Order: sequence, then structure tokens, then C-alpha cells
Amino acid sequence: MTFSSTSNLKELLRKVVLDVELGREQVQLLYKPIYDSIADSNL
Amino acid sequence: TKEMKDFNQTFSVEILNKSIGESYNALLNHIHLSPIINFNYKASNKTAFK
Amino acid sequence: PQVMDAKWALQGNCVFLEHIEGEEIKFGTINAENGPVARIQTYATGFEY
Amino acid sequence: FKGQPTPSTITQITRAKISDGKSVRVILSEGESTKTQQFYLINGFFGVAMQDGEKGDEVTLQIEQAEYETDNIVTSEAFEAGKLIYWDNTAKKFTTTSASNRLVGRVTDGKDSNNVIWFILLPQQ
Amino acid sequence: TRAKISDGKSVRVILSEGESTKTQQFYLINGFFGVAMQDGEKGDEVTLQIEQAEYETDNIVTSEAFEAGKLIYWDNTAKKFTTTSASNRLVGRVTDGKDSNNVIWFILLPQQ
Amino acid sequence: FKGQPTPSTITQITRAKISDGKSVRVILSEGESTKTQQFYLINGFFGVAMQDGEKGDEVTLQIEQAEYETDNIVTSEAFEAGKLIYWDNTAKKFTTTSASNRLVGRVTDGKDSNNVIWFILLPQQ
Repeated sequence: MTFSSTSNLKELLRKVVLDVELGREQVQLLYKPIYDSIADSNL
Repeated sequence: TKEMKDFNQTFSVEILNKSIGESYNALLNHIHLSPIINFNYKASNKTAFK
Repeated sequence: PQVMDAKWALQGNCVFLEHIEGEEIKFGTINAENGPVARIQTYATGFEY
Repeated sequence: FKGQPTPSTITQITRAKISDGKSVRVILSEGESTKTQQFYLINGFFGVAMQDGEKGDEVTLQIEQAEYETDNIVTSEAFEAGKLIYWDNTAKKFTTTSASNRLVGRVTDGKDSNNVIWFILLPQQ
Repeated sequence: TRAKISDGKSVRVILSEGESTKTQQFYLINGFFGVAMQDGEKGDEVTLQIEQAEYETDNIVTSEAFEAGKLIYWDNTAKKFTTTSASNRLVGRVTDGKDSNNVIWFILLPQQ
Repeated sequence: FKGQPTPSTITQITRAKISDGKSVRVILSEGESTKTQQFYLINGFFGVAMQDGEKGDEVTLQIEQAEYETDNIVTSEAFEAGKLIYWDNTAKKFTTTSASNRLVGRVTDGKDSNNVIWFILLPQQ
């Protein structure tokens, strides 16, 4: 009896995944202090 | 394809909207800050390290 | 999903052999059952009036 | 994610269809300039220019393979419906002569009084 | 003003003196090969289809196998499809091979 | 309708346009295989094999005549914008040489530093 025999049968074993916190960093609007907004829907 | 949305567990329109928003914010930063960077500054503006 | 999970189970096999004085008892083993696999398909048609 | 805490591998999911192919951007050459809604042959692509390009800039050509109305035909020749159309890049005009011109379409409506042709654009071969 | 006037999925033609077309059949009229959406008479205006789409038809020469992928040529003299590749006009490529009922699925081509 | 009360007569209305025909089903032969979003020539049809197939399986090829991002070219050749594209079925790579290869497209964006190309797909002639 050895765990190595049943290692390949992944469906028998409990599946645990370690959290990594992977993704894409948020992209902020850095240009706001410099510019003067002119919002008009008929330019 | 409809099959990709319906059968794929993780795929969704939410991640597509996230990608759209991220690229949009980066586009805004580029549009409103690349004129500042790419400009050919004359010697009047430029200041040395000193 | 388009392909269904396969049910699994673990089963322990053993056999009783009657023991005489001074023979090592043979040990059993373990076998794993596997269920069937089902698949989901997409059917479609339509008209162009 | 710069400075991520764990070396997460990245797997690219392949993709082929980049766009619809209705139109294509093209860079103007030196001795070229385009105005809107006129046919041109720029870098091997024949289509209707959708922007006014002046020099060394980027313009979009429409290659939709749809039906197009166009002036700018060699009025000496008569364009009956069904005849193949060719593009004379030297004269910048449509013609039925197949000497070395580029095949670009087939006529639907014959040559009318106003030198106007309705023709079906071709697959850019 | 716009150069594009219509999507080009269909094209109008005028029937000559030796041409007559019935609904939903293939006809080579004035260099355009398509499916006529109207039953036409001499000197009448009809509309053909050049939609580059998959089309069904049994109007074929029943002598040679139309295995999938082979080019389909339209013989105006006999008014039939065939794989001769002679001076007959090229019109499509077979998607689904011929069945026992002599039915073909093929993709139209851009009239070049 | 079997066993109908009355001898009715059924008249068919003909319909030629079976389908839009933007893609075509095809069956893999012995010496052919596919994986998703890769270009292939199968049974005279050239397109993007949208599904995996190995042996006698059914796969579908995109023939939309849209713009496609491919890579997978003969790297030694130069691919300027507008140049015609040919598929070398022996090498299973795109190329501009027209020796015995199928004409399949025209480049919209030239060969970049990583051999990527955008090109219009052609009507499978």
C-alpha cells in the first residue's frame, strides 16, 4: 500500500488551490489635474 | 461564439468590459500625456541637471 | 459544460484464504471505479424568409 | 502585473479574425493624394477612400465588394452592363481595356448620359 | 454623397430576346450568374443573387461525381453545372458532395 | 401526413440559398490534422480551422473574406503591405512565391519584427 500508486487518480484526491492574487493592475487617469474638461455632445 | 460564452465557466462579458475599461483609461492617459512627452522642447524650455 | 464529469469511487478488494500454521497471509489490493462520460452538443436551424 | 507576489504563468489563447475586412488603412506614397469618396489604387488595394489624405499620412480604403456608383470613367469607351471594368493607374480612370490594367469590377448599369456607372467591386486580386 | 449605393448582394438585369428566367433558378444573364428572384419575360427587369453564399441545386450533369472541393463550372449552352473546366464559366466550389438524388451544395464566386 | 383524411397535393416552393456560406464543414483525410485558430487547406477549401480534428473528424473553416492575423509565414521572405499571399501546402506556411501555391490573400499590414501579418482572405478560387 502506497500513496504513490493512487497519486495519478486526481479525482479521488481533494483539490486545493493556493490563492495567488493574479490579474491586471488598475489604470488610473493621471491626466486629470492638467486638463480642463469641455464636455459637449455636439462639438 | 455563443458556445464559448455558454460553455466556458470563467469567460463572461464582465472581463471583456474590464479589458475595455482598462484599455480606455490607458488610451486617455496616452492621448493627454504623449503630447507633453513627444514634444521637441527647445533650449528655452529645457533645463540641465546641474 | 460540454463534457460531463466522470464519477469516481475507491473499492478495496480482499479474499479470505484459510490459514495453516506458519504461512504468510496474502494481502489484498485497492481498485478504483470510473463512471461514464457524457457530452453536450449544440443543435440549430432556421429559416430565411 | 509588475511586482506580482508569485510567478504566474501567462497562456495566450490563439485568435485569427482581426477585423471584418470591410476597409483597410494604407500609407500614402510621395506622389499621391486622395479626396473623400473617390477610387484609388494605393499599395495594391483598390477601394473608395473614406478620408482626405494629403501626403505620407494614413487613409482608409473601402473594399467591401459592394455595388458602387462612380464617375471618372474614360468617356471615349462605352460601358455596357456586364462588361468587366479595369483601373488605369496611369490615367486614374476606369476602362474596359485589359492590356495591363487591374481588374476591379463588373458593370451593373450601363454608361448613362452623365458618365455614371454602377458596378460591383471585386475581391482585390 | 457616397460611392456605395447598395450592399451588392443582388443586381438587376434586363432580359434579352433569347433569355427567360423563372423564380429561384440559376441563369447567366449579361455576365452575371445568380439566382433570379422574379419570373422574367423578354425585355423585363429581374433581380439576381451574387451573395457569395452557399446554394442548393440539382441542375447538374449527372455523369461525373461532384466530390466536395471540386470547382463547379456553369455551362451556358446546356444550362447546367459541371466540373469540365473547359471554356465554361467558373461559378462555385462544392461544399457537400452529390447525393443519390443528385443535389449539390456549393458556394458562389464573385463573378471575376 | 400518412393516413390523412383527404388526398391533398403538396407543392414545393423552391429556395436556392441554403445558407450564408461564410464557413464550410470539411472532413479530415488520413494525412491531415487541425488545431483551433490555425489556417489549413482541406479538400480545396482554405480557411481558419476553428476546431481540432485528427482523423476522419469534422472541422469547420472560416472563409469569411475578412482580415486575419496569422504569423506562421516563411520568415526569410519580405511581406510589404499590398503584396499577394500564397499558401504553400507542402510547407504549410504562407509565402509570396506563386510557383504552384494557392492564392489566398493580400497583406494589409507588413511583416513586423515578429513576423506577424494582417491580410484579407480571398474567395476560395
